[PDB]
Amino acid sequence: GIREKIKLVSSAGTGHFYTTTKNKRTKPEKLELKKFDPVVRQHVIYKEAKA
Amino acid sequence: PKIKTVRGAAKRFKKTGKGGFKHKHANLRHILTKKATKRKRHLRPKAMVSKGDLGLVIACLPYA
Amino acid sequence: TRNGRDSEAKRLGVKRFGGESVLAGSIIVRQRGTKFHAGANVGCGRDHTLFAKADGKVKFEVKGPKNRKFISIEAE
Amino acid sequence: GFEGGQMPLYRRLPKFGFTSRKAAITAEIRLSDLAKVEGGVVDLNTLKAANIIGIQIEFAKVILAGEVTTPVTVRGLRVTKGARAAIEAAGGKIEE
RNA sequence: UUUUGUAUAAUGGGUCAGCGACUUAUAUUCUGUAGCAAGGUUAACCGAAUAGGGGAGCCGAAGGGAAACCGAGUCUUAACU
RNA sequence: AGGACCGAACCGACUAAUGUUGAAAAAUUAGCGGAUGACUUGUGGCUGGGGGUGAAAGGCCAAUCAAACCGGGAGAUAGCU
RNA sequence: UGUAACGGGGCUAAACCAUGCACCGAAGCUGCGGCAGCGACGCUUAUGCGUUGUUGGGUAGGGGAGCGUUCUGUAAGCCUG
RNA sequence: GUUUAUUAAAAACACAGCACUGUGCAAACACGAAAGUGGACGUAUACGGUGUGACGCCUGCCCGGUGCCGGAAGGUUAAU
RNA sequence: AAUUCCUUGUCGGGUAAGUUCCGACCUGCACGAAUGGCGUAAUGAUGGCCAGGCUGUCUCCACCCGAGACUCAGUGAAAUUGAACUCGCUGUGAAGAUGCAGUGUACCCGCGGCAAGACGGAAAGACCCCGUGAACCUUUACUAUAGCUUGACACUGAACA
RNA sequence: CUUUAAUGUUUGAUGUUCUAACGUUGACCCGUAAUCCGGGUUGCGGACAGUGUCUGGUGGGUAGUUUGACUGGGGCGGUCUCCUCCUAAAGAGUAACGGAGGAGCACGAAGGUUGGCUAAUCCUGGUCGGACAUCAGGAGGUUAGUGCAAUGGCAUAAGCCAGCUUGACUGCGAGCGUGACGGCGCGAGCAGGUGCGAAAGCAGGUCAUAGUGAUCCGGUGGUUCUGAAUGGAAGGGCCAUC
Ligand SMILES: [Mg+2]
Ligand SMILES: [Mg+2]
Ligand SMILES: [Mg+2]
Ligand SMILES: [Mg+2]
Ligand SMILES: [Mg+2]
Ligand SMILES: [Mg+2]
Ligand SMILES: [Mg+2]
Ligand SMILES: [Mg+2]
Ligand SMILES: [Mg+2]
Ligand SMILES: [Mg+2]
Ligand SMILES: [Mg+2]
Ligand SMILES: [Mg+2]
Ligand SMILES: [Mg+2]
Ligand SMILES: [Mg+2]
Ligand SMILES: [Mg+2]
Ligand SMILES: [Mg+2]
Ligand SMILES: [Mg+2]
Ligand SMILES: [Mg+2]
Ligand SMILES: [Mg+2]
Ligand SMILES: [Mg+2]
Ligand SMILES: [Mg+2]
Ligand SMILES: [Mg+2]
Ligand SMILES: [Mg+2]
Ligand SMILES: [Mg+2]
Ligand SMILES: [Mg+2]
Ligand SMILES: [Mg+2]
Ligand SMILES: [Mg+2]
Ligand SMILES: [Mg+2]
Ligand SMILES: [Mg+2]
Ligand SMILES: [Mg+2]
Ligand SMILES: [Mg+2]
Ligand SMILES: [Mg+2]
Ligand SMILES: [Mg+2]
Ligand SMILES: [Mg+2]
Ligand SMILES: [Mg+2]
Ligand SMILES: [Mg+2]
Ligand SMILES: [Mg+2]
Ligand SMILES: [Mg+2]
Ligand SMILES: [Mg+2]
Ligand SMILES: [Mg+2]
Repeated sequence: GIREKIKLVSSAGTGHFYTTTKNKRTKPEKLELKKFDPVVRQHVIYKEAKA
Repeated sequence: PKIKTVRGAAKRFKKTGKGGFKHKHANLRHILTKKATKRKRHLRPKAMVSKGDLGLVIACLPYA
Repeated sequence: TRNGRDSEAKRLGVKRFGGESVLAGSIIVRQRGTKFHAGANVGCGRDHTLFAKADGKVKFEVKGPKNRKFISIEAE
Repeated sequence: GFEGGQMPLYRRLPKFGFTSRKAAITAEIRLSDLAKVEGGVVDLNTLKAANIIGIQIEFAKVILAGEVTTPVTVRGLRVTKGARAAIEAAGGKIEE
């Protein structure tokens, strides 16, 4: 409900992604969060993208 | 004539060693972002058909 | 405007009573708030379910200055 | 399968899998089968003649089933760790 | 007969005689029973024809896995307490 | 002269009674309208079933027409009795 | 519609309270005899029989055991002018 | 005049009369996979459709919606 | 008002008395101009109203004449029907009883008559509901389609600008 | 080459003509003592019209079907999923077109952790200031507060700040709860990697309970799977996801 689904993508080469939502209006910039990439088995920066 | 297999059943159940049937869990097809990772984790593995349902499945897979 | 609605009963309540012997993990109470609080060898989950952290016998007690209800588990 | 109108179990739940065309031309051989071939040499050909595997079979694995009481030779067949020991305990030879 | 319930003023039958309704085929499972038994059994056909021949097949003695595959283990998982 | 008047034959069918297991699956009796006209009647022909024909009522199409009749699909289907 | 607001007759208790002891009263209990199911045990086990507890209202329905009809074999047998 | 043969004969249908409107003839329109045919051996003072219903006095306002007639510039637009 | 709900509107006429009829009013619940308005002589087995005559339509029925009905002879059906030794009352009761209870009454059988009951006969209710029944019918419901219409190619060529 | 004309040239567009396809329901001859048909001639039209295949529109003209259930008959009205309280008879559960209400979201902080804090309301005093703003004292004691409905909770705060952060982790999971099933839920603990803290320790979202949609078909990314002679590829499976 106005809250859009986005995917956070692994900054390593893997194509691993977490999925979440965003109020794309009030918080229009790209969400960037450290999370665990299970393919390299290490925590890596993840950066917002479209779904 | 030969009984005809209910084919969508046969595309959803497989018979196991002691005579049961294995099947894939419901609820892991789409609308995923909202579902807890735990719930989806526990739906990945296959499961056994419950007792109440064996009559139905067996009726549908006479050649299993 | 107009009535006619209700929700499913959540089947809450005490699941193992005083003395019942349980293996760890067994839910002892389903509750909304902490009517019973978790005591020794008892855990409290996110919906305030109290559960066993050890094999033993369920033990209800009342402790402390607020006379709160506590559940613990005695080794048997 | 009809359940009164409710979305039935064979629809309720999702489909899975694919069928391997290779599994169907791939067969398993028991140790109890090794003596049943006229000649003490086990190939696909040996086994087909003794009517132990089907004609259209292209691959086979000897499994640890039954026992083996005769030195036997196997060839072009996969052998499980156990089966290899049982054949060899009885003097057999496993050649590719 | 149907029914919560029918002396019911609820249904059917004026009476007799004869006819009148869970069958059959092929599959499939379970029980009983008979054979044989880690085996069991043949189909079409052949035929000296209910014999005998015929073992193409089918079921079973091995499972796990979506599959490759592995195998008394396999899958899961980088790995499993 | 008149889809003119009165009135039999002819054609029709407004009332009433009778009849209603009838004399009759639509009539009888007394009365009633038209009666040279968009009249009436004989023989024979044509129009065929989602089709005909209809001064139109869903009327008529061989005593049952909001889709004729016979045979067929045919043991339609019947969670009803 | 007719006594019709004890079922009736009738009753001053044959009504009401209270006490008491009698008796009637059922397919309930007991008695005599009998059958079956299920047990057990036995005189003695070829599974029957024998003793002996106990059970035996029943719809939908499940289970068991049977009678009897027509037809094949037994049967060129057996009964039958 | 007509009508529901057989529960409705009327205020229903028809009707002359009126209007709208289509039709230039190989007409429109109808029956027909077609050929063929009615229309008509007719030709806009004719033919079809539709609504009104002798006659007398009359028939006002609305084109926004629906329908039809007309339009060619743009926008949108099929096979290709 | 073939239209007016309220409504027997109101007023006037007729009548001894008129929810209708005639005439008016306008407050048209909800007339209105060819899905025609208003009128109209004549016409009509057409609707409403009124009056002369008329009479058994009625007060209120009498008598008579014929055909039946009844008796005798001949022929000789029908619907229906579980079986009947087939009464009344009050009550009971699948809730409206010849059949149960209690009571009252009643000697056996016909014949002519009536229709209160047998929830009398007759047709597996037409109203009402249900069925994931049926059929026609309507439409700016859905999907298709004849038709009508649009254009691309094909049958379909040449020449000059 | 810079430009520019015109002849001469390819295919379109647009015309204007022609005739030889096609039309002729004009006239004529013949088959023929024939208002058919055919062939001939002739005029009239002419690449049009018309027909075939393809295609847009139109199409109740025709056709096949759909058009819900609950319901103190039906219709109208209302209602259909989910959460909370009551009815509910002190475990669970429990009906009604019973009685009240509320959801179909929100938050990258309003999540994690460490450190810290404690409301509401009244009296008295106080510039503008008021019945009520901000300041102070006292009383009070959670009557506050919780992103929101109700109930249950909450000071050890779950209520209010701040710093550092991404555990709103990936793989699993003893053992439980609740369900006809599909499913839903709670869960210590294990592995890997992580945040906060000196540390013991906490963290697998939010005080909990609503905030939702099975299957199929199909999109996107990944992939030691599969790859119809063979190597590839397409399609398929597998993980994620829409
Ligand atoms: Mg998926
Ligand atoms: Mg449904
Ligand atoms: Mg073989
Ligand atoms: Mg009843
Ligand atoms: Mg019953
Ligand atoms: Mg009866
Ligand atoms: Mg009867
Ligand atoms: Mg005349
Ligand atoms: Mg007459
Ligand atoms: Mg006359
Ligand atoms: Mg005739
Ligand atoms: Mg058929
Ligand atoms: Mg039938
Ligand atoms: Mg008395
Ligand atoms: Mg006494
Ligand atoms: Mg006795
Ligand atoms: Mg007894
Ligand atoms: Mg008639
Ligand atoms: Mg009549
Ligand atoms: Mg008219
Ligand atoms: Mg006008
Ligand atoms: Mg236009
Ligand atoms: Mg008047
Ligand atoms: Mg007349
Ligand atoms: Mg006589
Ligand atoms: Mg009776
Ligand atoms: Mg009757
Ligand atoms: Mg009926
Ligand atoms: Mg009926
Ligand atoms: Mg063209
Ligand atoms: Mg239709
Ligand atoms: Mg309903
Ligand atoms: Mg409770
Ligand atoms: Mg209780
Ligand atoms: Mg703290
Ligand atoms: Mg103050
Ligand atoms: Mg540290
Ligand atoms: Mg919070
Ligand atoms: Mg290929
Ligand atoms: Mg290949």
